[PDB]
Amino acid sequence: ICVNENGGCEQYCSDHTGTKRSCRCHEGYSLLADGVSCTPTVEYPCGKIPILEKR
Amino acid sequence: IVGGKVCPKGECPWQVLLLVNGAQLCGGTLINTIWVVSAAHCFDKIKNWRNLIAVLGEHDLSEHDGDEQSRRVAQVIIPSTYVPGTTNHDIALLRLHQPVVLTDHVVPLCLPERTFSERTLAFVRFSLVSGWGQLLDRGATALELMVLNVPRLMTQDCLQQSRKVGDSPNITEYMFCAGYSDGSKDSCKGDSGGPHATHYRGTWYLTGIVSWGQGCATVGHFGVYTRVSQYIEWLQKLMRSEPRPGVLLRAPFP
Ligand SMILES: Cc1cc2ccc1[C@@H](C)COC(=O)Nc1ccc(C3(C(=O)O)CCC3)c(c1)CN(C)C(=O)[C@@H]2Nc1ccc2c(N)ncc(F)c2c1
Ligand SMILES: [Ca+2]
Repeated sequence: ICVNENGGCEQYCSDHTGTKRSCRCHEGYSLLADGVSCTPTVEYPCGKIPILEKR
Repeated sequence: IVGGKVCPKGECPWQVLLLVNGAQLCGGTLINTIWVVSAAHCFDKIKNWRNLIAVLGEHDLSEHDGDEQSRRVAQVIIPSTYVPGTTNHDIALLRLHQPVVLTDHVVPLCLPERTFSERTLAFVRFSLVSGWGQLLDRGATALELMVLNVPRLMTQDCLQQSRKVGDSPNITEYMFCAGYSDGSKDSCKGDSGGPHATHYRGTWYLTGIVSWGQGCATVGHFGVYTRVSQYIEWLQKLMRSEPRPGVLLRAPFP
């Protein structure tokens, strides 16, 4: 599943035994209840530009 | 950087400037508060290992605006497979002596997981390359941080689209081509070690390191970048390791 369109994950994807897939996030992010989206948990998450985010 | 534009202040907040004895050496990428990724070749000629400085939050080299943060480089980690004066395994992992403080102007770039990088990021066509390198081949270096959008090529396509010049190094599985063959846009030697950053679903990730080429923005030639996805496990294991006496460390690769 992870090979195709990142398994629908916003960030990381792990394939599991069968048709199971688990999305994961980089440190400073947490996974939303949709099981695909990553939301920042810290003030300065990696790979986000604050001057652009604060617009 | 040739044929790009000034990166608006704070829009490349992971960019690092490396200095030796106060002189411009190379670029780098901040990946957390204490670790910087650069190019191994940047350290081929260092003798004064104790005068190596990393500057974060830098934009304009002519003025101090208070957003800059300087840190001594405590450790330079290079793969055992890298040979000085050559091209393969062109990566260095730098430990800062004290962490940088994250601010609107100093933010790390995401170091991605290998699977995500190979399966997804490797297929994002355009990415950004940045630095205070040459604005023209045989020209002056930039006083303001520059950025350029470059398309990535499959290696077979890079070899086919390039001018068949003698004594030219091979493009290995530890590299990738990106840029243009028409001589208009490229990163330069002064940008060495700097980020090749890829945007995916609202977040930026480290995919390449400004590594080498055959003259800046030379017709028939693309820029060559270290393929960061090959080094994820090597980098992660080293970031969990204790510091060792002495600045330079050669670490086994894989
Ligand atoms: C690894 C390598 C780097 C470079 C040229 C050749 C080689 C190999 C073959 C031989 O290996 C070398 O030449 N090694 C080497 C070692 C130390 C230095 C430093 C120096 O300034 O002497 C120390 C700090 C960099 C230097 C080169 C300077 N220099 C020419 C470089 O950095 C240059 N970089 C780029 C980086 C990106 C380039 C791009 N996208 N489009 C066009 C270019 F042409 C580019 C040149
Ligand atoms: Ca400045």
